[PDB]
Amino acid sequence: EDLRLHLLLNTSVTCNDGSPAGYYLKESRGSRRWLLFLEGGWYCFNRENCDSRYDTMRRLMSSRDWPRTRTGTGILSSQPEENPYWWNANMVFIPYCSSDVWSGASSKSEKNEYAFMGALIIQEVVRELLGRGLSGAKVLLLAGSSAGGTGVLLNVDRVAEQLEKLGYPAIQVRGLADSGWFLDNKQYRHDTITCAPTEAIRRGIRYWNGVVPERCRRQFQEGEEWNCFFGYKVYPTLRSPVFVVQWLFDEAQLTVDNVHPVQEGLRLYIQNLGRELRHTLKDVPASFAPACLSHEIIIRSHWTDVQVKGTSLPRALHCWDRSLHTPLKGCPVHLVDSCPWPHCNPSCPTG
Ligand SMILES: FC(F)(F)c1cc(-n2ccnn2)ccc1Cl
Ligand SMILES: *[C@@H]1O[C@H](CO)[C@@H](O)[C@H](O)[C@H]1NC(C)=O
Repeated sequence: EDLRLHLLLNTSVTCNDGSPAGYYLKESRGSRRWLLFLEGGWYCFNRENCDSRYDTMRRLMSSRDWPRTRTGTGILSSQPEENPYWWNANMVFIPYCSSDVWSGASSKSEKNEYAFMGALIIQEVVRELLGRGLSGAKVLLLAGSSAGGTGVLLNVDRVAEQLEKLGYPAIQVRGLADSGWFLDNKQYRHDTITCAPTEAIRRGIRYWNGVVPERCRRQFQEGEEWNCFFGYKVYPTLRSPVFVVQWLFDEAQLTVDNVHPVQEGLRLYIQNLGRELRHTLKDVPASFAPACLSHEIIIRSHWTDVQVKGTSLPRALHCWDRSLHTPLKGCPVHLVDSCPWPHCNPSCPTG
């Protein structure tokens, strides 16, 4: 259990129920690389569906029952056999306890039953880590899976601005967004369960006092900031380098699309979803998008097994690092499958 819990010293920065937020840390004294990982786990967007989440997903809304340690897995592992990419880095796991896709800036108060502080949690973790060795870093990689991957897209440029304003312009801030690149597409068939993500995010932003990156906000303007939660719309507005990992047939995407022998209508729907996803990645130079039906990858212990065009994700990330020192021979960073059906790639996770 190699990462140790630290609750935030600023106890005004809280989980949904007012308990302090926090982070799990494993330092690597001989390293100037820092990996800050944002946990996922959907979201809630009104009193009734947040109350239900508090009953059966309470660790996603409160720190009162968190364990003192967590084991680092996948990209958070310190063993080179499990993590060829960054096994020697300083490792930070930030639990998701704000239910706001890491976008909120609202406290619990006489008018708010819950606090939605995801964007402030990230900034306060960064602030407190500067005193624990981050001040010496060369690279800060903000990574995340699922809602945490969307959280990377929403917060990577604000972390860069924070460090510049605090006096640390030499720390290179980068993002790694895993399974958080969603499409606001037409559902296959069309309350909490009946609310499409565009409408649920629109309501969430108001409930959370949600915030989005500045350039994206200026493009879409008031009332339309929900657009910035969709990767293909927010990514072109970002200045920090961001590596995008996305299954072409993501299970959470299919869930919001109301998809579960496949006949022609659904066959064409699935094939068109894969084609649309591949199209949105055409101009993303650092990306890894295998043709599999799955969800999340980078903190799985067997994350090294999947390959696109014969290149694994830890290798692609290493090639990305090299590229950030014109292309590299045999060290690709843009890896998007072209085959049109789940598991047409033989290295897909077996389940
Ligand atoms: F696809 C959606 F629904 F749009 C989407 C899905 C999530 N999600 C799923 C699991 N964890 N977070 C978050 C934001 C968005 Cl935008
Ligand atoms: C604590 O965090 C709050 C909320 O982000 C911030 O406004 C304030 O500057 C911090 N206060 C203290 C006492 O650290």
